[PDB]
Amino acid sequence: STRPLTLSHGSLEHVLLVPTASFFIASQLQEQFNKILPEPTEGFAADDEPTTPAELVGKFLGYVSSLVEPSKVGQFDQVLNLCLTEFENCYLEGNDIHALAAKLLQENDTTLVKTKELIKNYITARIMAKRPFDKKSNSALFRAVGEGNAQLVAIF
Repeated sequence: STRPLTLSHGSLEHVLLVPTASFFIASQLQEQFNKILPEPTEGFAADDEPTTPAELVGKFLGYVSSLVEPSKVGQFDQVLNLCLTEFENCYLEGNDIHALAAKLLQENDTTLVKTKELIKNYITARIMAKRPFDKKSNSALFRAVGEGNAQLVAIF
């Protein structure tokens, strides 16, 4: 049915389950990514090297999005939402990308530039894949206010 795509990034690894009907295309983009990523540095403690498997595909969500035009339909939007679903299912847990970034900054090493790059390229990939945020999430505090559990004021 599908052919797994192992995203080889030095010592950081994640496998991508890719259907065959687009595996020829996805296989072409990983061929380019290894050219774009620099070499592994001291366990990816560099300025851009992916230190956790999350940003390994996070930056993968970026360059694929860079090859997309939202107005036209192409062939890379098929792998765009493809890798997007796997990222949000594997590394995200129904929460927001902000929780993932803040916690990956909490438990693992802290390089806040990469952690913000994570939201930056994710949102571009998420919205650019014609997957808008036109669906409210159950952020605990806002549904708490809607239920009366709390109350908010916005100061500036």
